[PDB]
Amino acid sequence: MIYPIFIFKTVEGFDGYFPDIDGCFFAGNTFADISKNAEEAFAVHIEALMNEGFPLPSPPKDPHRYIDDPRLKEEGGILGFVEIDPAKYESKAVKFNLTMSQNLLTAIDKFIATNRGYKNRSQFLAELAREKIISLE
Amino acid sequence: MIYPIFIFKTVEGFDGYFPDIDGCFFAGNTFADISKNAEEAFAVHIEALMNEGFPLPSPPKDPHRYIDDPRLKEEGGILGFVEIDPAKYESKAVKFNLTMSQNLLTAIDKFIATNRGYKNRSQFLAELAREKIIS
Amino acid sequence: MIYPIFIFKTVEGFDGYFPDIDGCFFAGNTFADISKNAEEAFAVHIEALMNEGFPLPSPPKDPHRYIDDPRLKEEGGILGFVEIDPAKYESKAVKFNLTMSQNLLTAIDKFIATNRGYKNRSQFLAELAREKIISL
Amino acid sequence: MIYPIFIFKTVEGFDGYFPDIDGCFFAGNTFADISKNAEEAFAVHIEALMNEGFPLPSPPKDPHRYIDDPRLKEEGGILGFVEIDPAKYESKAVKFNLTMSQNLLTAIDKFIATNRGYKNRSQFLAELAREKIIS
Ligand SMILES: [Cl-]
Ligand SMILES: [Cl-]
Repeated sequence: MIYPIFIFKTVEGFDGYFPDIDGCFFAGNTFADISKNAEEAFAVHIEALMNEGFPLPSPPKDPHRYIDDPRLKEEGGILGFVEIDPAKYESKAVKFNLTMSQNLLTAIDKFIATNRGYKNRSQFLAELAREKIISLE
Repeated sequence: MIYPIFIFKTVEGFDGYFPDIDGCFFAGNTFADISKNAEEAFAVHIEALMNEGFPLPSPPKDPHRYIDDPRLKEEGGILGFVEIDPAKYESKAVKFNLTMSQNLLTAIDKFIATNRGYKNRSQFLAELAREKIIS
Repeated sequence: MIYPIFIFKTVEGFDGYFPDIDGCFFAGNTFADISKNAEEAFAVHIEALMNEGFPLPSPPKDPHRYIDDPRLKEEGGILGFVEIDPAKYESKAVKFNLTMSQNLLTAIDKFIATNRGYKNRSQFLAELAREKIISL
Repeated sequence: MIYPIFIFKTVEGFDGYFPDIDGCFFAGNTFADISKNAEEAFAVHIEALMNEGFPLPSPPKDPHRYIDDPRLKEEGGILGFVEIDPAKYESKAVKFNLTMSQNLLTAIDKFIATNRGYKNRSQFLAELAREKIIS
């Protein structure tokens, strides 16, 4: 899953933050350091959490949000992208059972096969579940 | 069982609906998408309907006698036949299995234990999928 | 995958054919029968073609070709769908090797990650293969 | 290595290109789409170029100096950084494994006996792979 970052030049190096996550500043000197430095900052503030068993936040969907942000249009900020694998931060898998009506299951399966933004039922219902609970809106 | 569908060409593919089912339009691009997206609109609408305790539509007697239907020549349509399996739309309960991370499943539990106009996992994820698959 | 069939009301019930498949006629008495009578007509009609190691043709793609087909507005045909698993018919799965430049393989991965109508390399490259040889 | 991209708000989504790679533009709908679609346009363009033995592009010097580009403010855009690994785009061969049915496979093989602008399976499959993604 891909999270947004703003990157600013600074005199020796660059400093940046996750606009959608307070208390996540980062820095470094060559631009080749950005994503590495960033995820590490991300992971540090977050280890507070899911040693408590908390979930990764849902990543944003709307691009206009960021293309209209004044910090990018006028104050010289630069958009960047940190890619994260949830399997790495989230623990072991859990397999479990549900019951619902056939016609609903059918409806869901037919929805996934036409949308194709979804590889299976677990991914689909997991995606729907992480945003109701913890969205970055 | 057979429900007929009307299929109209559309600049970027096709356009369609069910003559027997009010409010059940579909569309797509490829040939494959005709049956697949029509059955999708059907499954969805027929989930809306029985979520809310409405009566389900039946298939018509002589589906083929839609050939002579006016709204079919008047526009430039053809007739289609989708075969739907009645077993797949029964409201019989059915058990299935999902995999996801511990963290997510714990949060779903805490959310449900707290915000409960939700008794358990199944109806939470069910209410959730209903809102999404809708249009 | 999904082949097109044309379907005609008769006095006895119905009859039809795969309009993209020469001489593959089928019929039956109720409409309940349509999907299985057509697939069995199918299964035999092309049985010759794969002792001879031919592949199933590719499901067409343009829906306009079909919507405007004379046989469907004019003579009163009814369009229908047969869904055909390629697993059976063609001999079993066989695993092999390829080489190509890392570049291109990278580009392929990303076209698949970005259009996700394909699933994986095997499905993506199989579909391209099938369509160069068959088309119509 | 970092390539700067100009990103433009479009009615439902975004629009964009790489100021250091002529002819490499991209578009999409969601935010994930941004870096994804951009690296994909890059991978495809980079393949077309070296396919036809053109000079490959190189990441510019100070990519941050682009925030002051007339091509950006005169059109309402923003600047983003895509990071790209050099290794993924080397020209050297790599081998891998594919799984498909015998009839298909041998259908290909005697399609590697006739039109021989197609010499072996890998070349054949790459030609069609190329044809497809150049679009
Ligand atoms: Cl970045
Ligand atoms: Cl059918």
